[PDB]
Amino acid sequence: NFNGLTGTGVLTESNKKFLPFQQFGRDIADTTDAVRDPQTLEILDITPCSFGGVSVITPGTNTSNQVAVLYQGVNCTEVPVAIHADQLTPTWRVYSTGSNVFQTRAGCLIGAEYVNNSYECDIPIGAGICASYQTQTASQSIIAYTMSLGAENSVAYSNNSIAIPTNFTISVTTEILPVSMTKTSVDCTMYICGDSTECSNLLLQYGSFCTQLKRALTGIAVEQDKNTQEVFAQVKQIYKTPPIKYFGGFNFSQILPDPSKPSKRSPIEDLLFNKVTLADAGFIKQYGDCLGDIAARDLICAQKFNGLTVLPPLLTDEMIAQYTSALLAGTITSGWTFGA
Amino acid sequence: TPSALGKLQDVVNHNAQALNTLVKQLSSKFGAISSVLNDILSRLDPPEAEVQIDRLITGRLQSLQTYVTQQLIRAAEIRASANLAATKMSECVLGQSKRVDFCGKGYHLMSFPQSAPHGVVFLHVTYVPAQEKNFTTAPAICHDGKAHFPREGVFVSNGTHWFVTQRNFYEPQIITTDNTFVSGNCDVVIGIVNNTVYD
Amino acid sequence: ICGDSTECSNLLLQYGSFCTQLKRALTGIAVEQDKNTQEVFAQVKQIYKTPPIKYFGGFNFSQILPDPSKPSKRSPIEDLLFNKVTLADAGFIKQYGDCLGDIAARDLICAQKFNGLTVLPPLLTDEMIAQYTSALLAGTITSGWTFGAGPALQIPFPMQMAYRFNGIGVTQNVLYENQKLIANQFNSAIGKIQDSLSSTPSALGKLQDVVNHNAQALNTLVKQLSSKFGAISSVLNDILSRLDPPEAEVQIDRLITGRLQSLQTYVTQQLIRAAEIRASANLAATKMSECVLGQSKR
Amino acid sequence: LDPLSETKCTLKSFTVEKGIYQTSNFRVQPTESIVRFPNITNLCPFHEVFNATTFASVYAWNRKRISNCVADYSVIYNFAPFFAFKCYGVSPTKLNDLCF
Amino acid sequence: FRSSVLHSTHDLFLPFFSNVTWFHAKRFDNPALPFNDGVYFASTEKSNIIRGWIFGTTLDSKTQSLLIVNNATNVVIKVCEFQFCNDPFLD
Repeated sequence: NFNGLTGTGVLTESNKKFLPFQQFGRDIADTTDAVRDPQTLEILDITPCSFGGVSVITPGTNTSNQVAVLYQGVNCTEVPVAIHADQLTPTWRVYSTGSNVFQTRAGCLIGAEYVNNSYECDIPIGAGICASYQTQTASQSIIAYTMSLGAENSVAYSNNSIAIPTNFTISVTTEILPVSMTKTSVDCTMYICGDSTECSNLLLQYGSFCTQLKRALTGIAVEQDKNTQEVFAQVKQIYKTPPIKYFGGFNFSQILPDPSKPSKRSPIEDLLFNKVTLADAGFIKQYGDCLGDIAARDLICAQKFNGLTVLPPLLTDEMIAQYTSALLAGTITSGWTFGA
Repeated sequence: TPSALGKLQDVVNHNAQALNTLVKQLSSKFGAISSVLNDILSRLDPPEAEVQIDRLITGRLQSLQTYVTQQLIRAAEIRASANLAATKMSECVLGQSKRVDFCGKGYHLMSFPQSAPHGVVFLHVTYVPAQEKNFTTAPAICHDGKAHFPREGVFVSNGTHWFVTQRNFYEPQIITTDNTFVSGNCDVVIGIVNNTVYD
Repeated sequence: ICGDSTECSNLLLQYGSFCTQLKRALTGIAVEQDKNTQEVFAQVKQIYKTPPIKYFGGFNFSQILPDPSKPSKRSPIEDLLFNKVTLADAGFIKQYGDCLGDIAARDLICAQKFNGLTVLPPLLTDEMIAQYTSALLAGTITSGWTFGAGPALQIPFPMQMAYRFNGIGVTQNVLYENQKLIANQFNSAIGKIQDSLSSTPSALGKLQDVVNHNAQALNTLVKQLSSKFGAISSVLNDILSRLDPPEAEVQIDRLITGRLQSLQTYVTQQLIRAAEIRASANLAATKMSECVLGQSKR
Repeated sequence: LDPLSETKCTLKSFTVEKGIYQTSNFRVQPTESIVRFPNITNLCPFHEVFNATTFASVYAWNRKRISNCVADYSVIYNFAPFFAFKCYGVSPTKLNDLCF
Repeated sequence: FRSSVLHSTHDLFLPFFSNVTWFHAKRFDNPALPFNDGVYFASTEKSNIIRGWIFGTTLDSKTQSLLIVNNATNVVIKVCEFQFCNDPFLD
C-alpha cells in the first residue's frame, strides 16, 4: 500500500527508468505492475505471486482411492508446494515427498512413479506422458509412462520379392453414429417469471428475445426430424423379407426382425435399445406421477414445472425398425439394384 | 462391454445435463437480495422491486441465450454426423464403395444397418486376407524375344517355376497367351526374366 | 474476473454455474483437439520402419523420409514446414524467472498467464506425429495400399507404381518402358516443392491464421480488463479503497457482468472455431485414408 | 481434506470415474506481511479554513492550495454538526486511508 | 509509464503538416495573437530574448489577466488586473 494502491504482488527492484513526474506504470490491461516508492526514489515492479492450475489424476473410485496431483506449468525443482501451515488455502492437502515427483513439459506431476516401459495411453496427461493404475509394481499404484504408438514392425522390402495371401478372413466391424438429439422447448414467461403478475410486464419491454429463442428451438426440432428422415427413409418401397430359407449358408437371424418379441426388431437391436437409457423420451406423463413420491431422481418434474419440456420425435422406434428391416431385406434379396 | 455405445450415451447425457444446469440457474442471485420473485415483491416496494427483478430477468435471459447457443452448436455437430450417416447409408448399404476405411477397415463387401436410439449402427462386412507367403516376382517375361506383361494378375515364382496369379489371392496358373499380352522388346524392362510361354 | 480480491468472488458465486459451464466447454475443446490429431495420424497400429535406402526403381524419397542427421527425426521438408509456422505459445513449461524482468520484449504470454489465461500443451508431441508420418510413409512405399486394409504385403515400388497406372486406365507396359522418365519427373517435382515452400512464405497461411486467431482472441480478452463497464474505474482494488462496501457492490457488479460477457463471447467463438477445425480434421482424416492408404477415383 | 474429496466436490458426486475428469482448482500464493509505505510529513493547516472568523464572498471564493501535509480528516468530525457532508467520488470514512 | 506498447489518446494536440506562423519580430506594433484552445510556442534563439508571455481575454484592467515572466534566476506567475499597453515589453 504505497499511495492507496492495494493489491498482492512481489517487489523485484527492476531497472525501469521513470521520469520525475511519473510514479505508476500500467500494463496492457491497465494493471499497475511498476510503482515508485514514496520515500525512496527507487523503482519497484509489482509481479503477482506463484499462480497456476492443478489437476488431480483419479482412477476409478470402485478400484482405489489413491490419486495423483499435477501442477500445470510448474517446475518440480523451484516450488513443489513449499508451505508450512500458514500459506495458500485453495487446497488444504499437501504431498511433500515419497519419490513421486516427476518433471514433465506439461508441468510437475506428484503421485506417480515414472517407468521406462511403454504402454497404451490410459489417462492422458500431456506432452506424450500418460498415467495408469497398474498392479505390477505385488502392490498396485499409479505409474507414469510414455504412450506407446504401436508395435514395431519392419517390412522385408526387396526389388524382386512380393507377398500374396493364401487365405482370407471375413471380419465384421461396428460403427455407431448419432443421427438425432432430444427436441426441447422452453417457455419464456414460465422460466423467467413463474406465474408472477408483476413480472412479464418488464420482460415484454426487452423486445423479441422470447420469440428469437423460440424460433431457434423449433428450428432445431424440425431439423432433428429431417436428420432421421434423410438417413432411414432413403427408399420408398417397404421390402418384406420372404420366408427364411437357405441363404447359401448365411444366418441372418441376428439382424432380421423377430416377431417373437414386440416392436418387431432384431435381437441385436434389442440389446442396443437396452444399453442407452433415455432420460426423457418426450412421451405423455400423467399429472399424478409428479405429485408425491418425489424422493426418486425425477428431475423431469422439476424442469417441466419451469417450462422445460422435451418433445417426442416424429418417427417412433417402431417405424425406424421397419425402415431398417426394409433396407435389410432389400440388400439381402436384391443386392444394390434396389438402390439405383 | 457396456462402453460400446458411449457416443450415443453422451448425446442424451449432454442434453440432460444442459437442462439440469438450466434449472439450477433459477436459484442464483444475480445481484438481487433473493432468488424468489414472490419474496422480492412481498419485501420491497414496487419502485425498488423493479431494480431487483431486472437483475433476475437479465440473469435468466443470459442463461437461456447460453443454453440456446450451445444447442445450436450441438445441432450442427449432430447434423454433421447425420449427413455423414446418410452418405454412409447410401454408399455402404445401398452399394459397394471403393473408398478406403469408409465402410469399415479392409476391403468392404457389404454393410447392414441397425436401428439405435438417437443413432445408427452399421455392420461393415470387410475382406481381410491372412497367412500370406513370400514369392519371387518379375515385371515381364521374355520368351519369343518379346516382353509379356500380365493382363490382370502378377508373375510369381515358387523357386523353380513361374506362374501367374491374382493379387488378393494365391491361385497360380501356367503362363499362357490369353493371360498375358506382348508390348515391345525385352531391352526396355529392367528386371525382365526369361521363361517359356504356353500356346 | 476478481484477480486475488477478497471482497470479490463472493458475489460471483451468486451468479450460479457460469464458471463451471465455461470450464466444461474449454475442457471439451481440449479433449476434442487431441481426438482430432489421433484420428488423422494414428490410423494404423503398426509402426513400420523403412528398410535401408536402396534403389527404389529410380525414385528418390530422401526429401520425405526421416533424416537421422538432425534431431526430432523428421524430413527436410518437415524441417522447413516447422520453421514457417511460428507458435506464439507451445504450452510447454515456462520458468517463473522468465516473466520477472526483461518485460520490454513482446512477451504477451506473461500478461495473459497473470490473469488466468494459459495454453495447454498438446497430447501428441511433434516427435510422435513425425513417427506416425514416417510409419504411414514407410508403409505405402514398401507395401502400397495392402497395409491399410490388412497385413503389410511387401511389393517392389516399380511394380507397385505400375498398378497405379492400371487404376487410372494406363497399361502396365507404359511404365516399364518409361521407368527412367517417370523417376526423373518424380524427383524433379519433389525438388520443386521444397523450393516453392522456401521461397514463398505465404504457402502455410492457413495454419498461420489458426495460431494468429487464437493469439488475437487471447490478446483482446486481456484488453477487456482495462474496460470500464459503467464503473468509475477498471481496478477492483481502487473501487474498494475509494467507495464503501454498500456502494462498491454496485460498481463491482458492473465489472463482473462486463467480464462475464467477455468470457462467454470468447468461449462462444472458440466453440465455433472448434467446429471448423473438426470439419477440417474429419476432412483430413478421410483424405488420409483415401489418398495415402489407397488410390481414390474421386 | 484430500484431492479425491476436492474433485468429488468439484464434480458434485460421491463417485469419480477414471481420469482427471475436471480441473481441480488453481494454486494461489497468499501474502505473509503488509507494507504500507506512504510518505513522511507534518500536520495540515485545517484550522486556517475551519477555525476562521470570516470567509470570503461567493463571487470571490478563495481557493486554498493544500500540499505537503498529513491530512487527518478526523479533526473535522469534532466540529459543529454539518448540514450536508456528501462526497461525490469517495466515502467520508475512506479519506484517511488514501493519498491526494 | 508505458514501454513497447501502442496507446491511443484523445486530447488537444498539434495536427501534423499544419501551417504554423513564423514571426520575425523585427517590427513592433504587432497585435496579440488569439488563443484557440491552446498554442504551440517554439523558438531557437540563444540570447534570452523571449522570456515571458501574457494571457487574458481583453488584456486590460477590466478583466483578469495571466502574467508569466521568466527571469535569469526565478519565475513569477501572477493573476491580476494588469493594464497591458499596446506594445508590452520588459526593460
